[PDB]
Amino acid sequence: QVKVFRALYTFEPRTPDELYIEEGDIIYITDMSDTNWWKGTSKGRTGLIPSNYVAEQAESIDNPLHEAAKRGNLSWLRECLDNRVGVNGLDKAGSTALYWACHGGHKDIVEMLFTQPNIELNQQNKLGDTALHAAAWKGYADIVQLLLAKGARTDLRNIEKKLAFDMATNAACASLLK
Repeated sequence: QVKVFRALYTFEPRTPDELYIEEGDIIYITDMSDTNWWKGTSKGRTGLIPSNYVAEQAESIDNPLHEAAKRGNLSWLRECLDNRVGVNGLDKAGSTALYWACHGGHKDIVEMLFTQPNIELNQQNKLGDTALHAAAWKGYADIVQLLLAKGARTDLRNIEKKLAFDMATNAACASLLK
């Protein structure tokens, strides 16, 4: 199970065996059992990283796919997927990355997520909202359209007893859902 970090400060390597990590770079580590050196991947390169650097000069990222999706960062989303972050992972509120992509109107992300094996469309979060609820609320009819074509259910109600249809903020979304 991959563990994901953001560099807080630049790491400049002392051996060719070490990665040159810059501030803000994302680090993927799978094996953290060894004492002093861990194997990680950053910027498409794999190498050894001092465990001390990761502890002192990086911050862990609990939901990297969700963050990428939420801010519409397609390059980072693809990187997450490449490093085996699960497409259907749930954050603490029971939301998927797809939910956040739709909440932000990030069609680029939705399309990329739809390339993934067995994408779950119908996850209801803590509040009972699906990605389709968020898309309807967001008001981009073309993203509603994409979700519908991919198989999104329209018969699921949130804690407020609302269907995705009930969330629609414009007639374009309303028409697609009616």
